[PDB]
Amino acid sequence: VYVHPFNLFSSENISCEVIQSEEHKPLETVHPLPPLPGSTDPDPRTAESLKNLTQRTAVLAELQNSLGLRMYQTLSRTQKHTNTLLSPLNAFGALVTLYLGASKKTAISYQQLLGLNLESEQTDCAYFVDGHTVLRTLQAISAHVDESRKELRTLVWTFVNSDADLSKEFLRGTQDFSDDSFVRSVDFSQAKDAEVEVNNFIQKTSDNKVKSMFKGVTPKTDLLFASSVHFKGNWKTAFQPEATSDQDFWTQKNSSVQVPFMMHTGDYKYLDDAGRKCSIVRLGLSKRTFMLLVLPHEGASLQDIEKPLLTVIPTWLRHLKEKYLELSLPKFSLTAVTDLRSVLSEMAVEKYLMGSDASFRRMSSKENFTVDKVLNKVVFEMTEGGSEVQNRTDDGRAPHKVTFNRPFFFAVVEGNSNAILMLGKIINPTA
Repeated sequence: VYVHPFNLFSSENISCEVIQSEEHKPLETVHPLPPLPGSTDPDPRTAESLKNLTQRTAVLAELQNSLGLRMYQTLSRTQKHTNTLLSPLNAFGALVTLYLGASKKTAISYQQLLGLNLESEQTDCAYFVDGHTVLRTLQAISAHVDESRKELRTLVWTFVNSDADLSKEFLRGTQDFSDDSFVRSVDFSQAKDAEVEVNNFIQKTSDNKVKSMFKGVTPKTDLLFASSVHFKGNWKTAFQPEATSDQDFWTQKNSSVQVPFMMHTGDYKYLDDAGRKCSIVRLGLSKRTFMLLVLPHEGASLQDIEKPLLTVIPTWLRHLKEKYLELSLPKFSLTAVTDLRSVLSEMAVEKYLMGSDASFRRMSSKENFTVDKVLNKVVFEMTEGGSEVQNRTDDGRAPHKVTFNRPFFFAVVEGNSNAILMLGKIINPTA
Protein backbone atom coordinates (compact mmCIF):
# COMPACT_ATOMS: atom_id res chain seq x y z
CA VAL A 1 0.00 0.00 0.00
CA TYR A 2 1.90 3.07 1.24
CA VAL A 3 4.86 3.62 -1.08
CA HIS A 4 8.31 5.02 -0.25
CA PRO A 5 8.40 4.78 3.57
CA PHE A 6 11.72 6.65 3.44
CA ASN A 7 9.76 9.88 3.04
CA LEU A 8 8.24 9.53 6.52
CA PHE A 9 11.65 9.54 8.24
CA SER A 10 13.69 12.18 6.40
CA SER A 11 13.75 15.96 6.37
CA GLU A 12 11.35 17.66 3.99
CA ASN A 13 14.40 18.95 2.07
CA ILE A 14 15.94 15.67 0.93
CA SER A 15 19.36 15.56 -0.69
CA CYS A 16 21.51 12.90 -2.35
CA GLU A 17 24.55 12.97 -0.05
CA VAL A 18 27.91 11.83 -1.43
CA ILE A 19 28.70 8.34 -0.15
CA GLN A 20 32.51 8.71 -0.22
CA SER A 21 33.29 12.38 0.34
CA GLU A 22 36.81 13.63 -0.31
CA GLU A 23 36.51 15.60 2.96
CA HIS A 24 35.40 13.96 6.20
CA LYS A 25 32.90 15.77 8.40
CA PRO A 26 33.93 16.44 12.02
CA LEU A 27 32.62 13.83 14.46
CA GLU A 28 31.36 14.95 17.88
CA THR A 29 32.11 12.32 20.52
CA VAL A 30 32.14 11.78 24.29
CA HIS A 31 35.16 10.75 26.36
CA PRO A 32 35.49 9.73 29.16
CA LEU A 33 32.51 7.40 29.41
CA PRO A 34 31.43 6.38 32.93
CA PRO A 35 33.57 3.44 34.06
CA LEU A 36 31.68 0.21 34.68
CA PRO A 37 33.09 -0.39 38.19
CA GLY A 38 31.17 2.22 40.18
CA SER A 39 28.24 3.55 38.12
CA THR A 40 24.96 1.62 38.43
CA ASP A 41 22.52 4.51 37.96
CA PRO A 42 20.73 4.80 34.59
CA ASP A 43 22.17 7.33 32.17
CA PRO A 44 20.57 10.72 32.97
CA ARG A 45 17.79 11.75 30.61
CA THR A 46 16.84 15.16 29.24
CA ALA A 47 11.21 17.51 23.52
CA GLU A 48 9.28 18.36 20.35
CA SER A 49 6.80 15.54 19.77
CA LEU A 50 6.41 13.75 16.44
CA LYS A 51 3.99 15.34 13.99
CA ASN A 52 2.70 12.45 11.83
CA LEU A 53 2.67 9.87 14.60
CA THR A 54 -0.22 7.63 13.57
CA GLN A 55 1.02 6.98 10.03
CA ARG A 56 4.68 6.84 11.04
CA THR A 57 3.91 4.18 13.66
CA ALA A 58 1.65 2.10 11.41
CA VAL A 59 4.24 2.17 8.62
CA LEU A 60 7.16 1.41 10.93
CA ALA A 61 5.21 -1.50 12.42
CA GLU A 62 5.00 -3.07 8.95
CA LEU A 63 8.73 -2.62 8.46
CA GLN A 64 9.70 -4.15 11.80
CA ASN A 65 7.24 -6.96 11.29
CA SER A 66 8.77 -7.85 7.93
CA LEU A 67 12.23 -7.81 9.38
CA GLY A 68 11.10 -9.72 12.46
CA LEU A 69 9.38 -12.49 10.51
CA ARG A 70 12.41 -12.79 8.22
CA MET A 71 14.79 -13.05 11.18
CA TYR A 72 12.50 -15.47 13.02
CA GLN A 73 12.16 -17.73 9.97
CA THR A 74 15.96 -17.88 9.72
CA LEU A 75 16.51 -18.42 13.45
CA SER A 76 13.84 -21.12 13.79
CA ARG A 77 15.23 -23.12 10.86
CA THR A 78 18.58 -23.35 12.69
CA GLN A 79 16.91 -24.71 15.86
CA LYS A 80 13.87 -26.75 14.81
CA HIS A 81 13.64 -28.50 18.19
CA THR A 82 14.42 -25.64 20.60
CA ASN A 83 12.13 -23.09 22.19
CA THR A 84 12.56 -19.88 20.20
CA LEU A 85 11.86 -16.25 21.08
CA LEU A 86 12.69 -13.12 19.10
CA SER A 87 11.58 -9.49 19.31
CA PRO A 88 11.07 -7.58 16.04
CA LEU A 89 10.79 -4.39 18.10
CA ASN A 90 14.22 -4.63 19.75
CA ALA A 91 15.87 -6.15 16.67
CA PHE A 92 14.76 -3.21 14.52
CA GLY A 93 15.73 -0.74 17.24
CA ALA A 94 19.16 -2.29 17.71
CA LEU A 95 19.97 -2.01 14.01
CA VAL A 96 18.70 1.56 13.62
CA THR A 97 20.62 2.61 16.73
CA LEU A 98 23.77 1.10 15.22
CA TYR A 99 22.88 2.78 11.92
CA LEU A 100 23.70 6.10 13.61
CA GLY A 101 27.37 5.12 13.93
CA ALA A 102 27.72 3.60 10.46
CA SER A 103 29.73 5.03 7.63
CA LYS A 104 27.52 6.26 4.80
CA LYS A 105 28.38 3.22 2.67
CA THR A 106 27.51 0.80 5.48
CA ALA A 107 24.44 2.86 6.38
CA ILE A 108 23.04 2.08 2.92
CA SER A 109 23.19 -1.64 3.72
CA TYR A 110 21.27 -1.02 6.95
CA GLN A 111 18.55 0.93 5.12
CA GLN A 112 18.17 -1.79 2.48
CA LEU A 113 17.71 -4.55 5.05
CA LEU A 114 15.26 -2.37 6.99
CA GLY A 115 13.14 -1.37 3.99
CA LEU A 116 13.99 2.33 4.36
CA ASN A 117 16.17 2.80 1.26
CA LEU A 118 15.33 5.20 -1.56
CA GLU A 119 16.81 3.66 -4.71
CA SER A 120 18.36 6.29 -6.89
CA GLU A 121 20.03 5.11 -10.08
CA GLN A 122 23.10 7.15 -9.08
CA THR A 123 26.24 5.61 -7.59
CA ASP A 124 28.03 8.53 -5.89
CA CYS A 125 25.14 9.68 -3.67
CA ALA A 126 22.21 8.23 -1.73
CA TYR A 127 19.31 9.12 0.55
CA PHE A 128 19.60 8.71 4.33
CA VAL A 129 16.81 8.54 6.91
CA ASP A 130 16.82 10.42 10.22
CA GLY A 131 17.53 7.58 12.63
CA HIS A 132 16.25 9.65 15.55
CA THR A 133 12.85 9.94 13.86
CA VAL A 134 12.78 6.17 13.29
CA LEU A 135 13.87 5.32 16.84
CA ARG A 136 11.49 7.87 18.38
CA THR A 137 8.68 6.32 16.34
CA LEU A 138 9.69 2.87 17.57
CA GLN A 139 9.66 4.17 21.15
CA ALA A 140 6.15 5.51 20.52
CA ILE A 141 4.90 2.01 19.69
CA SER A 142 6.65 0.56 22.74
CA ALA A 143 5.42 3.31 25.07
CA HIS A 144 1.78 3.11 23.97
CA VAL A 145 1.59 -0.57 24.97
CA ASP A 146 1.82 0.43 28.64
CA GLU A 147 3.00 3.91 29.61
CA SER A 148 3.50 2.77 33.21
CA ARG A 149 6.22 0.41 31.89
CA LYS A 150 4.98 -2.76 33.63
CA GLU A 151 3.38 -4.77 30.82
CA LEU A 152 6.33 -3.84 28.59
CA ARG A 153 9.72 -2.42 29.58
CA THR A 154 12.91 -2.04 27.57
CA LEU A 155 16.55 -1.47 28.49
CA VAL A 156 19.60 -0.66 26.37
CA TRP A 157 23.22 -1.34 27.31
CA THR A 158 26.43 -0.37 25.55
CA PHE A 159 29.97 -1.16 26.72
CA VAL A 160 32.85 0.63 25.01
CA ASN A 161 36.59 0.01 25.08
CA SER A 162 37.84 2.57 27.59
CA ASP A 163 40.47 3.78 25.10
CA ALA A 164 37.75 4.90 22.65
CA ASP A 165 35.41 7.87 22.42
CA LEU A 166 31.75 7.45 21.48
CA SER A 167 29.59 9.45 19.08
CA LYS A 168 27.04 11.74 20.71
CA GLU A 169 24.65 10.88 17.88
CA PHE A 170 24.82 7.23 18.93
CA LEU A 171 24.46 8.07 22.62
CA ARG A 172 21.37 10.07 21.64
CA GLY A 173 20.00 7.03 19.83
CA THR A 174 20.27 4.92 22.97
CA GLN A 175 17.83 7.43 24.50
CA ASP A 176 15.55 7.81 21.46
CA PHE A 177 14.25 4.24 21.89
CA SER A 178 15.00 2.80 25.35
CA ASP A 179 13.06 3.23 28.58
CA ASP A 180 16.42 3.35 30.40
CA SER A 181 19.97 3.19 29.09
CA PHE A 182 23.48 2.40 30.33
CA VAL A 183 26.57 3.41 28.34
CA ARG A 184 29.82 2.52 30.08
CA SER A 185 33.52 2.18 29.36
CA VAL A 186 35.30 -1.11 30.01
CA ASP A 187 38.98 -2.04 30.00
CA PHE A 188 38.94 -5.29 28.01
CA SER A 189 42.60 -6.09 28.79
CA GLN A 190 41.72 -8.92 31.20
CA ALA A 191 38.99 -10.18 28.90
CA LYS A 192 37.59 -13.05 30.98
CA ASP A 193 37.40 -10.64 33.92
CA ALA A 194 35.92 -7.86 31.78
CA GLU A 195 33.28 -10.33 30.57
CA VAL A 196 32.24 -11.19 34.13
CA GLU A 197 31.95 -7.55 35.20
CA VAL A 198 29.83 -6.73 32.13
CA ASN A 199 27.44 -9.65 32.65
CA ASN A 200 27.18 -8.88 36.37
CA PHE A 201 26.40 -5.25 35.55
CA ILE A 202 23.52 -6.41 33.35
CA GLN A 203 22.17 -8.58 36.17
CA LYS A 204 22.51 -5.76 38.71
CA THR A 205 20.55 -3.47 36.48
CA SER A 206 17.60 -5.50 35.27
CA ASP A 207 17.04 -9.13 36.30
CA ASN A 208 18.62 -12.50 36.99
CA LYS A 209 17.01 -14.32 34.04
CA VAL A 210 20.18 -14.08 31.90
CA LYS A 211 23.37 -14.33 33.96
CA SER A 212 25.94 -14.77 31.15
CA MET A 213 24.58 -12.45 28.47
CA PHE A 214 27.90 -12.04 26.64
CA LYS A 215 30.14 -15.02 25.86
CA GLY A 216 33.44 -14.83 24.03
CA VAL A 217 34.72 -11.35 24.85
CA THR A 218 38.27 -10.77 23.60
CA PRO A 219 40.86 -8.18 24.65
CA LYS A 220 40.37 -6.41 21.30
CA THR A 221 36.64 -5.67 21.51
CA ASP A 222 35.57 -2.07 20.93
CA LEU A 223 31.80 -2.15 21.52
CA LEU A 224 29.30 -4.56 23.05
CA PHE A 225 25.60 -3.78 22.55
CA ALA A 226 22.68 -5.43 24.33
CA SER A 227 19.02 -4.52 24.78
CA SER A 228 16.11 -6.18 26.53
CA VAL A 229 12.34 -6.15 26.00
CA HIS A 230 10.25 -7.59 28.84
CA PHE A 231 6.55 -8.28 28.34
CA LYS A 232 4.51 -9.17 31.43
CA GLY A 233 0.88 -10.25 31.46
CA ASN A 234 -1.31 -12.45 33.66
CA TRP A 235 -2.78 -15.80 32.62
CA LYS A 236 -5.70 -15.52 35.06
CA THR A 237 -7.15 -12.36 33.50
CA ALA A 238 -6.02 -13.03 29.92
CA PHE A 239 -7.14 -16.67 29.69
CA GLN A 240 -9.71 -16.94 32.52
CA PRO A 241 -8.91 -20.62 33.22
CA GLU A 242 -11.93 -22.71 34.17
CA ALA A 243 -9.87 -25.86 34.81
CA THR A 244 -6.17 -26.40 35.50
CA SER A 245 -4.17 -29.62 35.78
CA ASP A 246 -0.97 -31.29 34.64
CA GLN A 247 -1.35 -32.85 31.19
CA ASP A 248 0.78 -34.34 28.43
CA PHE A 249 2.72 -32.05 26.12
CA TRP A 250 4.30 -33.97 23.24
CA THR A 251 7.66 -32.38 22.50
CA GLN A 252 8.14 -35.26 20.04
CA LYS A 253 6.05 -38.22 18.92
CA ASN A 254 7.40 -40.46 21.71
CA SER A 255 8.47 -37.82 24.25
CA SER A 256 5.92 -36.59 26.80
CA VAL A 257 6.22 -33.78 29.34
CA GLN A 258 3.72 -33.26 32.16
CA VAL A 259 3.05 -29.51 32.37
CA PRO A 260 0.42 -27.23 33.90
CA PHE A 261 -2.42 -26.81 31.41
CA MET A 262 -5.39 -24.46 31.26
CA MET A 263 -8.83 -24.83 29.70
CA HIS A 264 -11.52 -22.30 28.82
CA THR A 265 -14.83 -22.68 27.00
CA GLY A 266 -15.86 -19.51 25.20
CA ASP A 267 -16.02 -17.81 21.84
CA TYR A 268 -12.61 -17.17 20.30
CA LYS A 269 -11.50 -15.59 17.03
CA TYR A 270 -10.41 -18.75 15.26
CA LEU A 271 -9.73 -20.27 11.85
CA ASP A 272 -8.98 -23.80 10.68
CA ASP A 273 -6.82 -23.40 7.56
CA ALA A 274 -7.37 -26.85 6.08
CA GLY A 275 -5.14 -26.33 3.05
CA ARG A 276 -2.14 -25.32 5.16
CA LYS A 277 -2.92 -27.80 7.95
CA CYS A 278 -3.05 -25.06 10.54
CA SER A 279 -5.30 -23.88 13.27
CA ILE A 280 -5.07 -20.28 14.37
CA VAL A 281 -6.45 -18.91 17.64
CA ARG A 282 -6.59 -15.25 18.65
CA LEU A 283 -6.49 -14.58 22.40
CA GLY A 284 -6.42 -11.24 24.20
CA LEU A 285 -3.49 -10.61 26.53
CA SER A 286 -3.93 -7.06 27.85
CA LYS A 287 -5.91 -3.97 26.91
CA ARG A 288 -3.39 -3.15 24.16
CA THR A 289 -2.03 -6.55 23.05
CA PHE A 290 -3.27 -9.90 21.79
CA MET A 291 -1.60 -13.26 21.17
CA LEU A 292 -1.76 -15.22 17.92
CA LEU A 293 -1.50 -19.00 18.31
CA VAL A 294 -0.75 -21.33 15.40
CA LEU A 295 -1.12 -25.08 15.93
CA PRO A 296 -0.39 -27.62 13.15
CA HIS A 297 -2.89 -30.34 12.42
CA GLU A 298 -2.10 -33.66 14.04
CA GLY A 299 0.48 -35.43 11.90
CA ALA A 300 1.81 -32.18 10.40
CA SER A 301 5.17 -30.65 11.29
CA LEU A 302 5.58 -27.23 12.88
CA GLN A 303 8.49 -26.44 10.56
CA ASP A 304 6.08 -26.97 7.66
CA ILE A 305 3.40 -24.78 9.24
CA GLU A 306 5.91 -21.97 9.84
CA LYS A 307 6.97 -21.82 6.19
CA PRO A 308 4.49 -19.17 4.92
CA LEU A 309 4.73 -16.94 8.01
CA LEU A 310 6.42 -14.11 6.08
CA THR A 311 3.22 -13.45 4.08
CA VAL A 312 0.28 -15.43 5.48
CA ILE A 313 -0.47 -13.64 8.77
CA PRO A 314 -2.62 -10.81 7.28
CA THR A 315 -4.78 -13.32 5.40
CA TRP A 316 -5.18 -15.31 8.63
CA LEU A 317 -6.22 -12.19 10.55
CA ARG A 318 -8.46 -11.23 7.62
CA HIS A 319 -10.25 -14.60 7.89
CA LEU A 320 -10.49 -15.11 11.65
CA LYS A 321 -14.05 -15.82 12.77
CA GLU A 322 -15.69 -16.42 16.14
CA LYS A 323 -16.07 -20.09 17.05
CA TYR A 324 -17.24 -21.69 20.28
CA LEU A 325 -14.11 -23.49 21.48
CA GLU A 326 -12.94 -25.74 24.28
CA LEU A 327 -9.40 -24.37 24.26
CA SER A 328 -6.57 -26.03 26.21
CA LEU A 329 -3.27 -24.17 26.44
CA PRO A 330 -0.04 -24.85 28.36
CA LYS A 331 0.78 -22.34 30.99
CA PHE A 332 4.02 -20.93 29.62
CA SER A 333 6.57 -18.21 29.90
CA LEU A 334 9.80 -17.90 27.87
CA THR A 335 13.07 -16.04 27.92
CA ALA A 336 15.74 -16.09 25.23
CA VAL A 337 18.75 -14.15 23.97
CA THR A 338 18.91 -13.19 20.29
CA ASP A 339 22.44 -13.02 18.87
CA LEU A 340 21.76 -10.57 16.05
CA ARG A 341 25.15 -11.03 14.37
CA SER A 342 24.66 -14.80 14.15
CA VAL A 343 21.10 -14.46 12.83
CA LEU A 344 22.17 -11.86 10.28
CA SER A 345 25.06 -14.17 9.37
CA GLU A 346 22.59 -16.95 8.56
CA MET A 347 20.79 -14.40 6.38
CA ALA A 348 24.06 -13.67 4.51
CA VAL A 349 23.96 -9.94 5.36
CA GLU A 350 26.16 -9.81 8.47
CA LYS A 351 29.34 -9.11 6.49
CA TYR A 352 27.95 -5.72 5.44
CA LEU A 353 26.41 -4.61 8.75
CA MET A 354 28.97 -5.61 11.40
CA GLY A 355 31.57 -7.79 9.65
CA SER A 356 34.52 -7.52 7.29
CA ASP A 357 32.67 -5.09 4.99
CA ALA A 358 31.33 -2.71 7.66
CA SER A 359 32.76 0.65 8.73
CA PHE A 360 31.64 2.42 11.90
CA ARG A 361 33.73 5.54 11.30
CA ARG A 362 30.82 7.71 12.50
CA MET A 363 30.75 5.77 15.80
CA SER A 364 34.14 6.81 17.19
CA SER A 365 37.45 8.38 16.29
CA LYS A 366 39.29 5.15 17.14
CA GLU A 367 40.65 3.60 13.96
CA ASN A 368 39.06 0.38 12.70
CA PHE A 369 36.18 0.50 15.18
CA THR A 370 34.14 -2.70 15.44
CA VAL A 371 30.67 -3.58 16.72
CA ASP A 372 31.67 -6.89 18.27
CA LYS A 373 28.44 -8.26 19.76
CA VAL A 374 24.74 -7.38 19.41
CA LEU A 375 22.20 -9.07 21.68
CA ASN A 376 18.49 -8.86 22.49
CA LYS A 377 17.38 -10.39 25.78
CA VAL A 378 13.69 -11.13 25.17
CA VAL A 379 11.45 -12.00 28.12
CA PHE A 380 7.85 -13.17 27.78
CA GLU A 381 6.49 -13.45 31.33
CA MET A 382 2.95 -14.48 32.16
CA THR A 383 1.71 -14.62 35.75
CA GLU A 384 -0.60 -17.07 37.42
CA GLY A 385 -2.71 -19.46 35.40
CA GLY A 386 -2.68 -22.41 37.76
CA SER A 387 -5.78 -21.44 39.67
CA GLU A 388 -9.40 -21.62 38.57
CA VAL A 389 -12.16 -19.12 37.77
CA GLN A 390 -15.91 -19.56 37.31
CA ASN A 391 -17.89 -20.68 34.27
CA ARG A 392 -20.39 -19.02 31.94
CA THR A 393 -21.79 -22.12 30.24
CA ASP A 394 -23.91 -21.77 27.12
CA ASP A 395 -24.80 -25.38 28.00
CA GLY A 396 -26.78 -25.79 24.78
CA ARG A 397 -23.62 -25.53 22.66
CA ALA A 398 -21.12 -28.30 22.03
CA PRO A 399 -17.71 -26.66 21.90
CA HIS A 400 -15.00 -27.26 19.33
CA LYS A 401 -11.97 -28.79 20.96
CA VAL A 402 -8.60 -27.22 20.29
CA THR A 403 -5.69 -28.49 22.36
CA PHE A 404 -2.18 -27.05 22.29
CA ASN A 405 -0.42 -30.25 23.38
CA ARG A 406 2.04 -30.29 20.46
CA PRO A 407 4.67 -27.71 19.44
CA PHE A 408 3.11 -24.43 18.32
CA PHE A 409 4.01 -20.97 17.06
CA PHE A 410 2.91 -17.80 18.83
CA ALA A 411 3.18 -14.04 18.36
CA VAL A 412 2.39 -11.14 20.70
CA VAL A 413 1.02 -8.11 18.84
CA GLU A 414 0.15 -4.63 20.07
CA GLY A 415 -3.20 -3.62 18.61
CA ASN A 416 -2.78 0.11 18.01
CA SER A 417 -0.19 -0.13 15.21
CA ASN A 418 -0.31 -3.95 14.92
CA ALA A 419 3.42 -4.28 15.58
CA ILE A 420 4.76 -7.69 16.58
CA LEU A 421 6.51 -7.22 19.93
CA MET A 422 7.84 -10.78 20.12
CA LEU A 423 7.22 -14.10 18.40
CA GLY A 424 8.50 -17.61 18.86
CA LYS A 425 7.62 -21.26 19.22
CA ILE A 426 7.15 -23.66 22.12
CA ILE A 427 8.78 -27.08 21.85
CA ASN A 428 8.59 -27.75 25.61
CA PRO A 429 6.67 -25.22 27.76
CA THR A 430 8.68 -26.01 30.92
CA ALA A 431 12.11 -26.51 29.33
